[PDB]
Amino acid sequence: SGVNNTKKWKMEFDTRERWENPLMGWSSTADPLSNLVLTFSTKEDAVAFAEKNGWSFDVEERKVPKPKSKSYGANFSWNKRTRVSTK
Amino acid sequence: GALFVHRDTPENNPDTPFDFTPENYKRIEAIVKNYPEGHKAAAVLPVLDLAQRQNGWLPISAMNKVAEILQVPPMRVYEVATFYTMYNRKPVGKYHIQVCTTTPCMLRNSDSILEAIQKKLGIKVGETTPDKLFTLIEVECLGACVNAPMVQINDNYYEDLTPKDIEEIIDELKAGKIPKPGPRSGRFSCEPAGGLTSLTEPPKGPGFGVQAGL
Amino acid sequence: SNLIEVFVDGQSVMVEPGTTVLQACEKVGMQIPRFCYHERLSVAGNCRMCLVEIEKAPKVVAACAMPVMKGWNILTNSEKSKKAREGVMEFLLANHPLDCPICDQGGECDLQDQSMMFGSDRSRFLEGKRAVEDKNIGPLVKTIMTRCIQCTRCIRFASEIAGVDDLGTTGRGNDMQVGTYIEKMFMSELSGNIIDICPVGALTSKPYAFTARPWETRKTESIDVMDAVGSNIVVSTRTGEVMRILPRMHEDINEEWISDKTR
Amino acid sequence: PKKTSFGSLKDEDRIFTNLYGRHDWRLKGAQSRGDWYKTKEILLKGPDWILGEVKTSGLRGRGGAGFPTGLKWSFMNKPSDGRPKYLVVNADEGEPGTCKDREIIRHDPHKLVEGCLVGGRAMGARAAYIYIRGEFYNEASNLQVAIREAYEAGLIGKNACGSGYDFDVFVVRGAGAYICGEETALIESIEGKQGKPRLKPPFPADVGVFGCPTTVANVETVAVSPTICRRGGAWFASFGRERNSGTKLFNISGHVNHPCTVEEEMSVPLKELIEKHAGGVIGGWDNLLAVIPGGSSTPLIPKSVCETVLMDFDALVQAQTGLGTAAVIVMDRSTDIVKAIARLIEFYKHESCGQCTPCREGVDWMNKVMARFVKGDARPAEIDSLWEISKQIEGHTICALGDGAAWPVQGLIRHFRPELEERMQQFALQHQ
Amino acid sequence: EPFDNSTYRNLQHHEYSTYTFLDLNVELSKFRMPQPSSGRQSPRH
Ligand SMILES: Cc1cc2nc3c(=O)[nH]c(=O)nc-3n(C[C@H](O)[C@H](O)[C@H](O)COP(=O)(O)O)c2cc1C
Ligand code: SF4
Ligand code: SF4
Ligand code: SF4
Ligand code: FES
Ligand code: FES
Ligand SMILES: [K+]
Repeated sequence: SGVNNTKKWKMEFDTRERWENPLMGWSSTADPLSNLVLTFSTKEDAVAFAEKNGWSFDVEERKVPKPKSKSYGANFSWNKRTRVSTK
Repeated sequence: GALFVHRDTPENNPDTPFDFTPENYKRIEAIVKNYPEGHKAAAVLPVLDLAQRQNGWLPISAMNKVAEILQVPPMRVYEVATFYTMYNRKPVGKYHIQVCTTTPCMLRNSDSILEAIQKKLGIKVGETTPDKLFTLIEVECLGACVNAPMVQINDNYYEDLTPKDIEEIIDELKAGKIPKPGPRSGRFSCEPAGGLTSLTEPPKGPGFGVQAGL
Repeated sequence: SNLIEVFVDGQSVMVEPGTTVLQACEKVGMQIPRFCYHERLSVAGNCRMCLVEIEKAPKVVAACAMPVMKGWNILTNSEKSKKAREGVMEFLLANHPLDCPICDQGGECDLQDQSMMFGSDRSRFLEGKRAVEDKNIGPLVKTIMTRCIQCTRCIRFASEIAGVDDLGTTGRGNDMQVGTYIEKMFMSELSGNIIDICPVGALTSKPYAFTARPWETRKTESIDVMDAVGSNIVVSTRTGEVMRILPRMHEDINEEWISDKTR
Repeated sequence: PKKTSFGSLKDEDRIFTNLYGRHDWRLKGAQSRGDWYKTKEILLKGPDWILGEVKTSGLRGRGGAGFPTGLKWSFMNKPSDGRPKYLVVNADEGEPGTCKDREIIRHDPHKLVEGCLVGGRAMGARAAYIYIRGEFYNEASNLQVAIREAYEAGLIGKNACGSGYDFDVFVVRGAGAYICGEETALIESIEGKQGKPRLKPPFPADVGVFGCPTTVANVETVAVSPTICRRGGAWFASFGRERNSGTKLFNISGHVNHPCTVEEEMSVPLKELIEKHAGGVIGGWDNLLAVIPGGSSTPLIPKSVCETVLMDFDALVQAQTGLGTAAVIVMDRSTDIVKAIARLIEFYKHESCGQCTPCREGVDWMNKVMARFVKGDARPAEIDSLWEISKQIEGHTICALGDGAAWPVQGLIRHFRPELEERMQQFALQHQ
Repeated sequence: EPFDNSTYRNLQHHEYSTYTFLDLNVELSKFRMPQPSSGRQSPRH
């Protein structure tokens, strides 16, 4: 339920081939850049970071929580069906 | 019996043949009419009470049958049954002994009463007689704490009750005769034992202290 | 317009009338500790960890169900508010079994994270612990009721979200056994999401049981293709394979729920 | 004007003149006492009169709430919102020490139901939903016959007491609990639900049951309403001190020679009630070690503080306790105060509904640590530890049972502290 | 008629059958006003 992760921007890459080591069943990987993510407060700096080294670039807009119209008396109604069946 | 999960036993199973006698449908329809339509879940309490006064317990079959006759999901029936005290899901031995054990009663030594029906009847707390007459449980206050340690037998309680008073109460009880409920001593309902103090002069007439039109 | 004015530990903020204290806190960025309230799952008010003291209060208000009005300074970091959180959490944690090494919730458990942020650093318990008998409601989600803290988040989820009335809290006192009382099964098409709403390891996925731990699971963002709904989901990958699938936050498509087939 | 010598309640001063059921408890004796008279007039006078009469009456919360009922009955007195208004009488009486309403329900139910209808006019309700206790089966049938003789006579029902008023009164016999004693868990018991204290707001006033406005009152509080509205609220308010206006059916029990639920003049020192009306206590004033003042939730009071204090709401509050339901329980030196509240706190654990964690977890934790206290299996710092958690569950609970559990142990800690230390000293000494 | 001091007139509490509360319950339906309607007869409807 905590949200102290939905507040920054990251710099994740595309995953590449991950094969098992013949001896010990590792995850030998030839992608040097796979295990690297940056942290950006806002977004246009994150993109401003993106083009200055010229990486293939796309974004995703922040899925902001819509305001949930909460209530407690709705669970005890007279006509509306929001009467809770257990408490 | 201290088991809030239901074991599917061959006797108490959803296949157990529970139903209502012709009078009950008049009784349970009297339950539903007492409340406004739209919210008739209120009847889950007295309908389950009706089964208490017919089967002597609440088999899982009774709760399941209550579900559709109440137009409620079966679990809401279980929740009502499992919480409240004498909604017993387990067979009981004819007469249910509810000895009042809470502090005001034990202060006048409910343990003497508890020891009295313990040794005389010969079964431990929460158990039943070998041939199903008595079941003693150490209940708390039912609402008569002023009197001596209480015993609530089935539906009729016995107050102002002494350990010597308890053995004679169950003396006739095992013979089938029910004793008079209420305070067992000379106290009738709530007057002091050493003579009544209040309620001396006749009550005032019908209507007093008129405030003009009133 | 009609947005009533109110303070939050100092700074003031306008807010729609009828809004509860919790929903007024995050307007500035306050995630007040909660354990029985989900923003899209009714309002319970039983965990009492949302308890925050209002200004000039004689008693701590339950931020979940208290509608706020004019001039109520939310005393978030107040001593009493932290005192209320400290006491109420130790009560939750009191009967909690010592299963963190063996519980899959370890590493992503709200009970663990809360105790790190808003919690003590030792124990004052010197008694035994409650032992709730386990249940069985399907092969898709495990049931360990000793770890439960009776947040009742499941029974609301079944009642409204899943539309099925098969969860409840039988018993009394310390003996709040949340389950089905009778032997029953729970395979609603959204019954798989019952895992995520559970703040503890009481409900966990049998297929994912004892397979991975949260810190190693690299996360990726993808879509559901089991159904034409195209639900947004996050795929867990560790050491080069997939273990479990979680629904993503998308109010339009899936909210935070996915079908059992997808999970 | 101010009769500081409060006491010696007269029979007319007892609004329940048949609370003992000595004379005809049925409808045939009710109108003889003064019931069912002039009621037609007071209903036709309008709701403001009962509100006006109860203002000078000053009848406070007699169910342990300790709130002036004149305000609460007028709290929700608003024009019709479409949703019908209802009434509820808190006939639970599950406290270990509450018996007066049990006597009232068994012997004086007609003035109770009349109180519902005269009150129902005040709050504009159309039906009463008194929650009679399930264990009270015999007295349940007692007010159903009281229900019977009143409905066909026009006193209650359609044209309630002949005033163009459709107020009714329904009965819900319980199935056993104390949590349903509090109104917020009481309502769910009627509302086809297991007893769970509802969170306020929404309050019972604006929306009580099935989503409609409802009023919750203690049995006597509505029962005294027609009596105070007939003879005069100021006469009722004469009894007791400021905001202690009125009398109370004191529930004398415990180590007392003649326990009796006596409707006696209220705001009176306990020395008078134990001796004059209860015929002394077991062993006298010397014998008694402490007394439960007015209820199990109210912390017990020892002889050191209860040597002079008057049994009134205000003096009880400053006595670090409450008068509550006037459930006075006497207890002597022979009984141990720890074993006394041991059974009391065990009963609290046997009741808690488990909704909010402080009551669900703390009370059981209280039971385990206090069980050690009976023998003495705790170090001296545990009393402070027990005090700490007692403050932790105080007020933090959804309902008042959680603090209702804090007060008795809190009072025991502050009063018999050396007793705990020496009992623990004997524990380690005998088990060295 | 004269005021009594040692007479209990509540013998009915002793002589109440098992269904006595139900016996009065089934038959006070005559004095019943039309119960309020919720716009529907159940909150799952
Ligand atoms: C645990 C608990 C038990 C209660 N039991 C009762 C009861 O048995 N009878 C009662 O009248 N009030 C009881 N109350 C008080 C009610 O919550 C409520 O304050 C009361 O019915 C108000 O009555 P009044 O409106 O006449 O003042 C209880 C409260 C608590 C917290
Ligand atoms: S649910 Fe959380 S606190 Fe409980 S055992 Fe699992 S990780 Fe530990
Ligand atoms: S099992 Fe989980 S979701 Fe269900 S009540 Fe317990 S903690 Fe809440
Ligand atoms: S204090 Fe909390 S757990 Fe106890 S009865 Fe009240 S709501 Fe239930
Ligand atoms: S003390 Fe015996 S009934 Fe409460
Ligand atoms: S959020 Fe208020 S109690 Fe869980
Ligand atoms: K979980």
